Amino acid sequence: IKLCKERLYSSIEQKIKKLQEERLLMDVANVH
Amino acid sequence: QLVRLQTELQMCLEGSHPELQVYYSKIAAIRDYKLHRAYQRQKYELSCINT
Repeated sequence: IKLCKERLYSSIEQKIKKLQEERLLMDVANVH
Repeated sequence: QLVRLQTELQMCLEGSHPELQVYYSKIAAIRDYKLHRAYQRQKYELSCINT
């Protein structure tokens, strides 16, 4: 159960990092 | 959405948010099942040694 929970959480934190790079590109987009 | 997602993340890393509580009543059943099988093994073995 430890491995399974933290594996799915690794996926959801790659989701949060998806949004990190999202706001990276919108960071340069506000620098525009 | 940052507020909501990190509130759920640090409200869940304790173990209270819905997703982690939908996989925990699905694995406690598996453990209970394995334990029941162990108990039945010992029950049959001991009542065999007896006879």
